[PDB]
Amino acid sequence: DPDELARRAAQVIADRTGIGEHDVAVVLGSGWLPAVAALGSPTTVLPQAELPGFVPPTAAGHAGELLSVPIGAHRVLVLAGRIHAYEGHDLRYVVHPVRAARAAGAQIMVLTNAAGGLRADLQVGQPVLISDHLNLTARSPLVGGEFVDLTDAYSPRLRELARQSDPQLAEGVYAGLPGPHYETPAEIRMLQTLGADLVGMSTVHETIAARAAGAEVLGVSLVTNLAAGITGEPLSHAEVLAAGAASATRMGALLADVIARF
Amino acid sequence: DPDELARRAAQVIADRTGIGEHDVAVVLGSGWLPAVAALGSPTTVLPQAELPGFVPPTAAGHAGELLSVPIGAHRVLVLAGRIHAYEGHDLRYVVHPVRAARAAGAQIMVLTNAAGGLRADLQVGQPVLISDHLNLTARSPLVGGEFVDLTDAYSPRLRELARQSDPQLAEGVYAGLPGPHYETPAEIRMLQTLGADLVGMSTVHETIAARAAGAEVLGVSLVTNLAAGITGEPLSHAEVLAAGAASATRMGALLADVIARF
Amino acid sequence: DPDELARRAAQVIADRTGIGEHDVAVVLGSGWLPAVAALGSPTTVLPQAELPGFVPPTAAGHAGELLSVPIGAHRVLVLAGRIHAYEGHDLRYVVHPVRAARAAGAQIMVLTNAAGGLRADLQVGQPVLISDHLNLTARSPLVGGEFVDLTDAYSPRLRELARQSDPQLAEGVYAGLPGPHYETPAEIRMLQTLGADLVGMSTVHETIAARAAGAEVLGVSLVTNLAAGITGEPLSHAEVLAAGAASATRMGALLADVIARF
Ligand SMILES: COc1ccc(/C=C/P(=O)(O)O)c(Sc2c[nH]c3c(=O)[nH]cnc23)c1
Ligand SMILES: COc1ccc(/C=C/P(=O)(O)O)c(Sc2c[nH]c3c(=O)[nH]cnc23)c1
Ligand SMILES: COc1ccc(/C=C/P(=O)(O)O)c(Sc2c[nH]c3c(=O)[nH]cnc23)c1
Ligand SMILES: [Cl-]
Ligand SMILES: [Cl-]
Ligand SMILES: [Cl-]
Ligand SMILES: [Cl-]
Ligand SMILES: [Cl-]
Ligand SMILES: [Cl-]
Ligand SMILES: [Cl-]
Ligand SMILES: [Cl-]
Ligand SMILES: [Cl-]
Ligand code: NA
Ligand code: NA
Ligand code: NA
Repeated sequence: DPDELARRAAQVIADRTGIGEHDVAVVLGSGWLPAVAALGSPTTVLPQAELPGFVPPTAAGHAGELLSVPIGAHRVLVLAGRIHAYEGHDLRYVVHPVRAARAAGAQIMVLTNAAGGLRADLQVGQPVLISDHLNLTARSPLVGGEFVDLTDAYSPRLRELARQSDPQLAEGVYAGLPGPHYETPAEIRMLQTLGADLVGMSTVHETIAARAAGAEVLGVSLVTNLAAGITGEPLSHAEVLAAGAASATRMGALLADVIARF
Repeated sequence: DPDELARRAAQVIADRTGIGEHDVAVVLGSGWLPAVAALGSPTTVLPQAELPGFVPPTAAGHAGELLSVPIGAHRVLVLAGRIHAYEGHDLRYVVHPVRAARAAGAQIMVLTNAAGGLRADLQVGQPVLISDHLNLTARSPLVGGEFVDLTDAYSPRLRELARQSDPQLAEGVYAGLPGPHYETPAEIRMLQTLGADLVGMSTVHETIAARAAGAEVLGVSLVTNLAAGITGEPLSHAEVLAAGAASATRMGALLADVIARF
Repeated sequence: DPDELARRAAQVIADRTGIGEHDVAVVLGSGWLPAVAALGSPTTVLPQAELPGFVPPTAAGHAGELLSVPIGAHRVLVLAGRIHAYEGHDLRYVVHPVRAARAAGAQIMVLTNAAGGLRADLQVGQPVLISDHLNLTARSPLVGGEFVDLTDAYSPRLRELARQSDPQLAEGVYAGLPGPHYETPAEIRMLQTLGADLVGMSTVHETIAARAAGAEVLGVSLVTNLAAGITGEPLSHAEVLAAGAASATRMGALLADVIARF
């Protein structure tokens, strides 16, 4: 049962961190892992593979960490690494971290991602708040009769707090695709038609599960490249990592500054 | 084999109803179940869970009924409850009722659904004939080399009969999504671009399977809400049920009136 | 492991053909199988079902052949028949032939398909070069962290060579859908919005796997019908086969002429 696995994981988290409730959770994936060093100093570091329900039996050798980090007056669970849908496992693994974090007390989920920029104004290394999303995966993490409204899924209140940290922050619509291939130029022209400003390979199911669980969500993209066809140059995964490493200090300091306002 | 399970189910239906052929079938899901009481008086009521192939081993406790109802001069199989794709089981469960109904003699399938209204003209409680659909599930119920043309999938002849019952009936294009989450406002703007007038979580596979089996299809949506982003208010599943209960008499009397014209 | 199965298949191919490296591969599916007789004279003909990894245990009775054909100065592996995604098996079966062909030495993949024409200029029996694609399947054949850029997926260099064979060849964007049902007219209007010129049921995963493996790709569609809603007439699978048989000589001679330029 997903709820039961989430409660079991939250109990292990409380026991191993010695902290009974974490009120905020942050998910870092590719593009954002370097930012951990500027975000804060963990008081507990746990391998995801040691926690119930996090890592598929299939491969345990590539999973990241769960961190307990004090940020302002909060106790923050930081997921340092995602198991992406493109690994080919059930979505329960994608959204179990959100569900476990909620069961541990998290009222707010900060979901970070890397993205390709579709919109005219965007630059490599630019953070962009997610105002809404397009789920283009043809999937949902909700199974059976679990209904959730996604109006204001990306909390307006939390985007306002982020704009206090940086009043020039852009905001835009994120298209979540399966991956792991990059899009063709024709696909990017299609996404422009569909109203996407950003394109990536994560996040949409985490947002849905978070809202279904009653948590508020803040989404932040790092633009790692302009999308296929815009510059004419080929894309490469090296760009994602390079942008993450280059932006690390700024991005960690931004997240810490915003979370302290919660 | 799906054909074999459909023939076995049709034989149980004939045996238990005492009726050798049902010439019409109706599928009622959320939004439409209250209409049964105005549609007619069943002569046989069977739990779906007692019929071969209807209900996944996984959960038998939420499935509805199969009714045998005389409507005009017809003998009508009424599926009172669907197993939706969002329950997470193979599509064979979604379309097995259509295939079983065909094997029982059904020449016409009336597929009802609840929908969110995308178009400017629509109101809560309004019935809308389905003129065409957009299958946005990335799935098909047809497996292997079973080809079907979907031109005039929603029989023009049957829509004309429905307009005899009510000459002011609107018609529009239904977008079938996986569900079970509601759409974001950005998703609804996308669906408007794609040409959808109605959005829901059923029907498209039933229509495909019906056409592949050689049955004519009439589709009828009940608008239960305007789609996300139109009013600015959040959506809720309570709206679907409330609209169904409020419209019950009108909707049952409409279906009976149209089916009598077949 | 897909790589291991591809290497095992390539070793069987080398052993049974007596040819240590095939430098070009061609995939023929519905619409194109008749063209084999004009393409060349195979030196070895193997059932796909005898080769590691080609055919699912589920059904071995419908799979085609693998041919070794000398075309110009090349040694060409010709896949005479595809196992389509709509058969319902893992994508590894879809893309295993490309991966096996690469492991056998193939530097260039020629991927043929049948398609419905969405664009104003197109005629039944017309070959059209694929300039780009839209993958509308919500799937990828790449599993885990295998990243590939799809800029110039359909090699500009190879399309130029094809235009030497026939300077009037049209080019357009191919939309790959799951199938096996045809599209509704509303779906076709949607695909026009999304920028598709051609619509079919194959190819996109083969292209992705080919690019990930480091092969160049040439894509060629045969227009077998105008898409749903354009003429108003219903579509039928008979049209695909009839167009394939009628175009056989021209299409085989075209492929041979282009491959000799590689
Ligand atoms: C190319 O390989 C990857 C692998 C993983 C991710 C997401 C990781 P996350 O931080 O969400 O956990 C991305 S995201 C990404 C940046 N630019 C593009 C692009 O142009 N198209 C589509 N997607 C992306 C790209
Ligand atoms: C919100 O929960 C549900 C659950 C089930 C159904 C379908 C049942 P059926 O009668 O087809 O068997 C719907 S349908 C529906 C009404 N308004 C919307 C909307 O705005 N978006 C998308 N879909 C719907 C909604
Ligand atoms: C109708 O049945 C089939 C079965 C198989 C294929 C593809 C075989 P391939 O050569 O790629 O291996 C097609 S392709 C096709 C032609 N016209 C249409 C159309 O109008 N819509 C969508 N698709 C097609 C159609
Ligand atoms: Cl990650
Ligand atoms: Cl990273
Ligand atoms: Cl760039
Ligand atoms: Cl129902
Ligand atoms: Cl109801
Ligand atoms: Cl409303
Ligand atoms: Cl084939
Ligand atoms: Cl053929
Ligand atoms: Cl035609
Ligand atoms: Na995740
Ligand atoms: Na059903
Ligand atoms: Na294939």
